[PDB]
Amino acid sequence: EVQLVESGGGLVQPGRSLRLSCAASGFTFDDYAIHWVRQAPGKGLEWVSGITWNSGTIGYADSVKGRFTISRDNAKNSLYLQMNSLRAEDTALYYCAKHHQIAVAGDAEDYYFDYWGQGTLVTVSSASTKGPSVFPLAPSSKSTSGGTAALGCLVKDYFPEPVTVSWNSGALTSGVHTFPAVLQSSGLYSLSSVVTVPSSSLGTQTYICNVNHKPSNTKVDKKVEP
Amino acid sequence: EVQLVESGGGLVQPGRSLRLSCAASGFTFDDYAIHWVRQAPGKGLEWVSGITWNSGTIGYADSVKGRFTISRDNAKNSLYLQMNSLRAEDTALYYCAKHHQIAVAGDAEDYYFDYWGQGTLVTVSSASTKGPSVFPLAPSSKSTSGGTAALGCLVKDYFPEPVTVSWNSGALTSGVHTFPAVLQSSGLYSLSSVVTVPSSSLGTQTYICNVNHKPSNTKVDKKVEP
Amino acid sequence: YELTQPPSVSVAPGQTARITCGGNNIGSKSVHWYQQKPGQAPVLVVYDDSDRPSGIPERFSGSNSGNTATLTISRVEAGDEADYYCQVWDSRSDRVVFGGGTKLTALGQPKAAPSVTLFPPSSEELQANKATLVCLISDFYPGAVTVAWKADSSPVKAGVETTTPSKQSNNKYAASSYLSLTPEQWKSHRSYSCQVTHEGSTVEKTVAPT
Amino acid sequence: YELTQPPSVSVAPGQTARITCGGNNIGSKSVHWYQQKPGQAPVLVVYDDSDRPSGIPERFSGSNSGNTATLTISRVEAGDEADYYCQVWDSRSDRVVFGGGTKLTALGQPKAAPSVTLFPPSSEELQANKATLVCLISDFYPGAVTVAWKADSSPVKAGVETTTPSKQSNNKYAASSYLSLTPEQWKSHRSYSCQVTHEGSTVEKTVAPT
Amino acid sequence: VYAWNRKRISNCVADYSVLYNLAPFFTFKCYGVSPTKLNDLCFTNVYADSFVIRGDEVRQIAPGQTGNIADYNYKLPDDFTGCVIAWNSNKLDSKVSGNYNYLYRLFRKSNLKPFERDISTEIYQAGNKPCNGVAGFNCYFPLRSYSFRPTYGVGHQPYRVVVLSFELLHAPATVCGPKKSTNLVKNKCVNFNFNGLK
Amino acid sequence: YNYLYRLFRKSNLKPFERDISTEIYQAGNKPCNGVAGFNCYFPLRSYSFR
Repeated sequence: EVQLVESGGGLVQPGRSLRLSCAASGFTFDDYAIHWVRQAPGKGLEWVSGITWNSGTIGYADSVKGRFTISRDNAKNSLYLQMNSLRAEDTALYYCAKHHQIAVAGDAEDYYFDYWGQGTLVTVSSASTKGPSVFPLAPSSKSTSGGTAALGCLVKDYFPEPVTVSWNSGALTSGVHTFPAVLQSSGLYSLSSVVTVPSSSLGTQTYICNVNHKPSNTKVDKKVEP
Repeated sequence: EVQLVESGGGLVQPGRSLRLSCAASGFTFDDYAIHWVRQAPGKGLEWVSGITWNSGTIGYADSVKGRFTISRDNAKNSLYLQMNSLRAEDTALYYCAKHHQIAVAGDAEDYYFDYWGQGTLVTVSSASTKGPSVFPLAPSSKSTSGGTAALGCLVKDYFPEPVTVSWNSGALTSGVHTFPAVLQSSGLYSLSSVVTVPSSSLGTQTYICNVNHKPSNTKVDKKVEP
Repeated sequence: YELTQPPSVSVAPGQTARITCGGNNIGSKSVHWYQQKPGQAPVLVVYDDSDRPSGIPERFSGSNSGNTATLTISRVEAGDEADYYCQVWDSRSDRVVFGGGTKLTALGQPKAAPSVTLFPPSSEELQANKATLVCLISDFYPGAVTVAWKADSSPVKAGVETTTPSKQSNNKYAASSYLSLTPEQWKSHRSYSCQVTHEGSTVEKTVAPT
Repeated sequence: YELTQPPSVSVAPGQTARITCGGNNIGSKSVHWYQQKPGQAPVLVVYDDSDRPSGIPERFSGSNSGNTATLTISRVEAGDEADYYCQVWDSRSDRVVFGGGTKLTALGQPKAAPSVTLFPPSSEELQANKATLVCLISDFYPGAVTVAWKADSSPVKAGVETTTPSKQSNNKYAASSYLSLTPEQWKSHRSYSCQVTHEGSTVEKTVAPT
Repeated sequence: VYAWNRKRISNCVADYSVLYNLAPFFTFKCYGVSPTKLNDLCFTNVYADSFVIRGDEVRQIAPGQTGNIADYNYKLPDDFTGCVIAWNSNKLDSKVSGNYNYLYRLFRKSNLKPFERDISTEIYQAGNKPCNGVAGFNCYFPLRSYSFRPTYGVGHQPYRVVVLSFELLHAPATVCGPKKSTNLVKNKCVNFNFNGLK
Repeated sequence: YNYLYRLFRKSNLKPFERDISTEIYQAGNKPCNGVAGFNCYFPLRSYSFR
């Protein structure tokens, strides 16, 4: 139904500017308010700004005034948020939340979110983007049970973490344990995944680990072999 | 010693502007802070603004921001206060208070008044200024004690009340009971004074009641006769 | 900030008075006080709760403890009745927060009989139509006095009157009265007079019946 | 405004939980709640303390009385462990005041033995110098696990490690480990291995000694 | 004033009489039409453009009248047919909660095209200098806003301004007049108007 | 508004001279009468400090 796809986000130097977008799809972008809310990793959420059904600003927070400017475009059905003079305390997952009520004319100001999205990791630091390094982890011949053998990728050496792993085309929603990354005392991170990988008799997956990284755009299509 | 004479004040229509001045004399107008503080009749005082020893604004109240602008002139030794967009709640006695300390460089912000003045009645209404009417109250021949007979003036029909009564030249500080004015259900007021007035044998006062009214400037020099 | 003061505190001239100013967390910021005689300019009293200016006697004292600043005045007299204000800085808002002052009144003062003074219309007004007959009274300590007019030897109160409230003057209340509703031919008959009725005995005084 | 929430509230899956959000004078303004699964998007729960959205079962309930809004969840299960937030409007400041969410954790869940999975270095890396030996472990309920590395059949911990904390995944904790301080000639001898030490019993798994 | 909403109305019956029921001190200046003859012509689509322009700049919101706010935020050609309403709301807009809630733009590299919105994000350029997305000399945010404190003069209070556009294209019988009734009486031979028959 | 800032005047300021003024600005041909109307506004346009 509602598909609040969010675009725009990555690694930027402190003091620069960027443009965030949130293309709405599923409802009418003329009768529902959509706001912006960030969420620091494991440190709760924080409301940034918001706009009502019409072109109207409902306010900002106590730390984003003068630097952030939100704008609404009802013609293209997309909400935009401008960020100026980004600092070290602006690294969070900015979400694109909608509103449940239709915001009738004569009522009381009461906004509560109903539809949420995924968010874009907007990291602000002095480091630079690094290219990922996918490696075909060997599915060793240790065969005790049916699907005891497993193969995956060894993505590493990447500062931002908008990591999305695919196998064939963006499918095979079966058991795939994508382990979270970790800062290896150098700012970089490391990604890995584990699949079922049953008995290999030319009747298995295509052995492909597509890794998409926006700040380090590069299409890796390397295969995995035992 | 310190003579903080205040000039500027009268009846003005709501929405106009005026300039207030406070000429300092007695101290050095380069090391003492002078502020502005109003006082509604019988309704306490209220701080307006202030300036430190140098040209520096120390803030305003919660109801005069954007309308009032204070300025300091160290060359002419006078503090000025500009008032824009006056309303009905701006009728009070604006005083010119100094500061006790010398405001050394490295200290904590702590301002307390030490020398006060007299203030100027700044009335803001839709009425117009009226000319006073001095009358020579007859010192009737009722003679029982020595100074039982008394003569005075009967100033009336005046909307503003910056009334100052003189007898010979701004002197004779003896017993003179200047009764306060009263709004006679029409906006006007009435002034009167009572002197000792001993036995009149060509050895008494000059029988003169000089009344000065700034919004209705007129020099009345009418005499009083039995 | 916001300071809260008692609206009125009265005490006999035998003991001390208790004037307090409390807030939210006013325990460290300096507390300054002021005294303003009625009609005159505000004078300075004990400030910073630890010292007094030059001229103020030792009778004035102050003390602050946590959330209460007490201006302890010793041996209150009749000449000490004035409007006392307390000052604070409140650097959080960059202002000077005042408050509703307390009207210290020494309770238990001797009475004072008011003297009425009649002033007939002047000489240079009968040619015109002014009608500003004035009836004055002297000073008196017990206020709340009602001036009853006896126009043409009869109670006439429907005319335009003033009835000003008693003001302050050297610790003595005083007022005035104006009632000349006549057609400006006030010299009709029966000695148009004026009366003053105080609490208890009343004073009477008339003018010439002309 | 400023809302205050308990940092963490745990309860056995036999009774109800007590999540409260209190303020200064939040007795009339609407109180909205939110639930966010770890990793996923925040879902909507009972709002306005008087109704629930479409899809939320009857187990979720809310109530506000004076200065306390209680999100009374009935029959808490394992799949209900998430980060619960409460929302307020505070039209006095024109904002949306959130607060530190509460980590509801159902206490008293069965144990889960973690399974270790060894992944030797890949084939297309010996020509270069990568040194990214990875030792992985499966899911497990009891967190706070210490991964002890046995490099060259000897305790070697001075190398560059990661030791990532256990994260959340379908109500099961999991982590990883990376230690390849070798000169990239890891095929020296004595079967460079990996060990995982959980609370109680430990799991062992090695690789080929080559 | 740079990001103004544009509401598209559909088939309905617009009563142009509740416009003068709001708070006093509101303008009703029209261009090419009149309020007395407003409910006489038929229009296909009417567009409402809301914007918070205030001060002594409502007089220059007109065809062929430039200024400081209608120069890079809103431009009207010499064919505007509508009435502008600029009632003042100094009770629910001017608050101390936030002064930068509203925005305002400034000069641009070129004049705005009439009836076009210029939602930007990029920072202004002086013509020859590197900006690099920083706030330095000759490179600053052209979205210079103003404050809204409930103590300003009459010429700086929040003014809710909304203009109406009246188009006329090849469309069926759209919104035209609220209604017209005359309390039909049936007793004699009189004229009648039954939705067209006269 | 603790600090202030002025704007264009009827003439350029003389070097090293202070122009403390109260008079509201004048557009050249209009009655001001000390009110805040069209073409008669306070030239002391200040800015905020957040």
